[PDB]
Amino acid sequence: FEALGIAQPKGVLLYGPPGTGKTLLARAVAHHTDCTFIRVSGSELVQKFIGEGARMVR
Amino acid sequence: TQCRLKLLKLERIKDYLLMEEEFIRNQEQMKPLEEKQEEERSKVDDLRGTPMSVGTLEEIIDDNHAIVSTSVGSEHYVSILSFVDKDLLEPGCSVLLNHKVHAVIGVLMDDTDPLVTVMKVEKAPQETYADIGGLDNQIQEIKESVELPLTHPEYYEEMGIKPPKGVILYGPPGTGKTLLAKAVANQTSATFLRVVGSELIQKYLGDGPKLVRELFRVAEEHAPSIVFIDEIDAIGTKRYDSNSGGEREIQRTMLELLNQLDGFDSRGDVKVIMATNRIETLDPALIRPGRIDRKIEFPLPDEKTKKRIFQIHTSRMTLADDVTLDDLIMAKDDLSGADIKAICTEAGLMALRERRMKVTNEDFKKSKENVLYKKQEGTPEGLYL
Amino acid sequence: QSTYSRQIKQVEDDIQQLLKKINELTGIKESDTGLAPPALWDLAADKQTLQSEQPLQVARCTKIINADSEDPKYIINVKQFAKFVVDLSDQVAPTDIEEGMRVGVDRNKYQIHIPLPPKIDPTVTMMQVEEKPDVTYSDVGGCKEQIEKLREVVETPLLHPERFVNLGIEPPKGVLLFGPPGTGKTLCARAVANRTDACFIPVIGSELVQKYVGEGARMVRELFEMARTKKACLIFFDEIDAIGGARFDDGAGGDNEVQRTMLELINQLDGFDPRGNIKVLMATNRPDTLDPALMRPGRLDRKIEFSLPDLEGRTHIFKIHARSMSVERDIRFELLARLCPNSTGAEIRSVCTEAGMFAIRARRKIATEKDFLEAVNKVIKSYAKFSATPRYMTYN
Amino acid sequence: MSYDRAITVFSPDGHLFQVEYAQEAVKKGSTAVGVRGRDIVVLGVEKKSVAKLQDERTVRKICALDDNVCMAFAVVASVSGLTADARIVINRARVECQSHRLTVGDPVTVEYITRYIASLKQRYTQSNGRRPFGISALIVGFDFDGTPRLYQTDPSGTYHAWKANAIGRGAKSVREFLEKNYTDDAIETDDLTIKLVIKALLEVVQSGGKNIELAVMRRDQPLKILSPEEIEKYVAEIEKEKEENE
Amino acid sequence: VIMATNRIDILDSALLRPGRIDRKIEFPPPNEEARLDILKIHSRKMNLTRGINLRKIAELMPGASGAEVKGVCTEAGMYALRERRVHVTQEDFEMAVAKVMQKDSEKNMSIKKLWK
Amino acid sequence: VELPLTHFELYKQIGIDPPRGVLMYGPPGCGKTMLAKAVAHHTTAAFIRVVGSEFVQKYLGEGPRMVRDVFRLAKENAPAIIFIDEIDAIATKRFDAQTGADREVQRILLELLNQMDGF
Repeated sequence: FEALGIAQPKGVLLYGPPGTGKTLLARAVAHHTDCTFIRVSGSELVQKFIGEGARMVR
Repeated sequence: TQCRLKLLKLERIKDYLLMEEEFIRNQEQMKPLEEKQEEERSKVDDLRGTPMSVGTLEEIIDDNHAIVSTSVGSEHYVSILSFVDKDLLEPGCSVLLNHKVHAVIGVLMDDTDPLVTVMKVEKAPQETYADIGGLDNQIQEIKESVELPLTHPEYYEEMGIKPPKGVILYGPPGTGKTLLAKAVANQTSATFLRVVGSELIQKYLGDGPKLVRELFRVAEEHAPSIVFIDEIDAIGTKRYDSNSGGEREIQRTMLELLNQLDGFDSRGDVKVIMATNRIETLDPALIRPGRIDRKIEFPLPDEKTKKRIFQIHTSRMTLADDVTLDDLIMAKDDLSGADIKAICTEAGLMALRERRMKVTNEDFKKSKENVLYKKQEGTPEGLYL
Repeated sequence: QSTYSRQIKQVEDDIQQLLKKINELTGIKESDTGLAPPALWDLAADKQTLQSEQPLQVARCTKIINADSEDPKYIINVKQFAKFVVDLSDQVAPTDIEEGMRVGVDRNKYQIHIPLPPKIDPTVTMMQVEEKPDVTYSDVGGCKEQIEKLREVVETPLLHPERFVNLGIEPPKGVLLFGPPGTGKTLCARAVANRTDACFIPVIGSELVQKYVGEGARMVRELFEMARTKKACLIFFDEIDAIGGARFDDGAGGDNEVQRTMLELINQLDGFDPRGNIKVLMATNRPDTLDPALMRPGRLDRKIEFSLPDLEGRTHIFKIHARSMSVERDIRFELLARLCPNSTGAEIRSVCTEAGMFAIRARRKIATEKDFLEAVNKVIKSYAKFSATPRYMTYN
Repeated sequence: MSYDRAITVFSPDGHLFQVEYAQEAVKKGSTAVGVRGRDIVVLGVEKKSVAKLQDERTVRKICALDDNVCMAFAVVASVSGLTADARIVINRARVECQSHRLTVGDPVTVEYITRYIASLKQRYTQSNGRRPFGISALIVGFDFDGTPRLYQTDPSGTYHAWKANAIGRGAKSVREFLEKNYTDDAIETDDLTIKLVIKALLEVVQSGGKNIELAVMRRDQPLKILSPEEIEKYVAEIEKEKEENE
Repeated sequence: VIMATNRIDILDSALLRPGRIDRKIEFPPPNEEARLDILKIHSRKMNLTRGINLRKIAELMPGASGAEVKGVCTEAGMYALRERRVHVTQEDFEMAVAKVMQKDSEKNMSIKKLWK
Repeated sequence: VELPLTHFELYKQIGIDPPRGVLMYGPPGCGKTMLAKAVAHHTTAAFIRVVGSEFVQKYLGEGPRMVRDVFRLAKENAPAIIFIDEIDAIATKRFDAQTGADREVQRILLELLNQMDGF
């Protein structure tokens, strides 16, 4: 993509029902990549860093 | 001019040579620095020893004492140690304390936080200046406000006005409002701090105005500066109802930015370029003339402006005769700069689906449909026209 | 000359190599010593090092109950919130430590050497504070009708309480300054502050709100008291909808954290005591959020509205601003102001600023007619619609 | 029926909110130009976005209020102003136009109809529960001595006689440019009046000579609405003449 | 950043306009046809007997989750265990779907998804 | 719940994968805990009842340490059931995380998740 001369999508929205297994597959892309799974909900689910990662953009 | 350079140099030669000359020579001859000079080096080094607890200097008290709050869970009203100076401990900096008995041995660290790291954003953009075509007038307006007093403040403060600050970027979204701040920023060579307006309201209680202070304070220290505040429109539009800080949070944040901007503070060299959708959807507290001298309203981009932007993207893209610029521009209506960017980015992506590393007239024609719908869509408008 | 030039480049490396020797002798980095004041202080300093006066741990004394085993003891609660019973180190008398007063105790040996200065626990509030600021007197419009009304209440008791007692008039308390953003509540307050020449602490309430409910409240009472003690203090409370908002709850939210602090401010101004002669000014962003306790005379004797500066005011702001500026004098400064629609004070000034910029842009020693016309036609259309005032004024 | 609380109220901004929104909504629009001839007085609009799957019938911005009076409206805006809004101002003027036409024995005084137009858009601003329209109109007609007129109103009702006036795309921008275009030797025959209307419209039109819609009106004969195919022939002649000039 | 959202309304205007977000992806509600394959893979985990009735069981459930699909298989094991079979039979799946179906209906009446 | 405890061998064999945790959901009073209570009484064993406010201690640092040992007892003497009465006051999706008090709850949840895979 850097070669073609584009700028790579920042954002990806998946949308539809939460019980057509859309959610299950979304997470399956994370298992398949071996990405670290950082979950942010705009609530402090257990995230430790300063103690939130929902103010943590940069 | 040249003669001046010799004078400035004159202070500096004496500063390095004197410090070198005095330390070694004076311990050697009579008793001037001598026993006293060793004594300061040694005492501080022994007291400091192993370990040292880190603390932060909250305040300095005038009676050879200070309020340090230590990173061990206990605060201290320390006593100064012999041969350490009270008045070299900055309120910006954290100080090091001997951890056996609490006294300031010294400052080896100023320490660093993740809080700093948000304000400081480094830019080295793919599109910059002379990668934007058309809407030539709009760039000149920005510069008279931001660039000219920032470079040479001397007349502007001197005449009697406070320097004209900033610009407000509103009109049809997509004109290329974001490209413009980043591009003008390189030309002036101002330190570019980017912070979102929605990021300032967050779960934490009382952290919200403190962060806004930091944003301004850091911009000022950096020296020439522009603060591009992206999506500031966000505080106003939404009463979020998802923050534990609540409606209280939104109130207190909104005031602090005003305070830090001018206020009674009246900080200088800090231009704010505000990106908004519209300033009719923006919060009425924030908006008010006379903090931002000039407001620019972009017109709807025409067919003409559009060609110049596309020639640049064609140069950045794979080169062929199968790139057909004109056709895509013509078909579309009087609509944003963003679309020219969107047609090019979707066209490359589209190619990958095929199992082709080519971007041809076919990828473009498919791209024209999706970009046009998403952005505003012509088939509603055709009836009303 | 050529020799001299070489040194410019060089000095930077030369300071870096030398840097461990600089650090020890002058200060910062390895072995921080200033050499000028800690040297002088050194003989006094030796007393403190020898003693357990380091540590001298942050605390406040709850009660000075003395008891047996070691006779001079005090019951202290530290600022992190746990109590210790401590001893007296001989260097002060039991008289010096007093109940409710801030005190220092050791951590290694719990005992008082010197009591810690009371009530200076906010650092956050101090951050904002600049004593006696003002952009310049010329942007104000100088003496307006608005400025003069403000001086009678504000300047006059601080400068002379003598004249007050002589005539036999009670001294005033509160002035409530109100209007939507940019009508200059803060600008006028700074101008009177400088004139009276009383010490000036302005503070934003948004830093006297911090952490959770009740910590911000401690900051407001201690600050206020401290100022009250101080003879001839002027406090300009800048923009309070952050210790000044509405009072309610609905039990899906709640304004509480804000109301705890607001109420703490209101209580303190006159007090349950007669009144002092130390002045409070409040600047509020809404006249629609105020509860009646704040409004009572003796915590607010006359209400002054600085909202959308008066008919006289619009022209004075342009001419006094114009006076300072290098501008053309064949244009009527009042005509430009008059054109301005329902002008907030910030908006009148916006014309001058935009007008001057065009003039600076040319680099002339005046300005021209053209600079003024483009500025003013632009201001009337766009800016006025986009002011603070259309939205706020209807609400208020 | 009408709203109990007023849409338009005097608030501090200098005018009024709905006037203020309304000036924005004809500024951001497309070009509608009207040139005053000495044969026919001709109006034309930049956009209708014609593409050959649809036909204009009443879809026209230009609608004749009267046998010799017609007005072309530019409700037209950032995202397009409302044909719905224009039609009300049209309905009310047309009945009034015909009543005056009945009363005067020679072609209806434009003057009456434009003054009238101005009051119709103002009365909504004072009326409870209502607001003014976001149109600008080119009221055209011939007097009772046969004097051709091209008049303009803005959204709140203010009126002037003009030789030629252009609105939308910044109203000030386009109208100062129509003075340059305008010639008095270029209005002497029916095709030359029509050529001056079209030259201002070409400037930034998307797919021109199809979107361009202009109608002609005669001395007391009804409006003749020109189809875009017929208009295209003139558009070609000028678009080449214009190229030649640069 | 992967965001999952359940509407086209949760989005903000910045997310809609292209130049940073290439494409937005939509998933259909659970189909009968797709249901057969998700179910087939889970049915492999246990023994089957002569005759295909995977289609019959897929058609009957209206679903509401991947959980519901997965539950048909687990449930067939619970019925076989009670009964003390040493294999899983075709008859068990029939009883299971029907059980699972009924549980779905109770959630449907209450206006609930799979979380209460 | 009851049968894999008795005969793990039949429960694995059948085609249902080895025992994993159960989540019980519903509106208040429906007897999510009631069916769990009932079965535990009949058995007399293979059940560890832990209160979710027993994870927590007064004194900091100990609170996650408790969780590991109790959860471990189950693993050695497997199959065994760890039953938490009310999982809430710990299962918060929001922590303040600025006071020591908030931090401690956040540490119990953090241990819990880790331990769940551990069983």
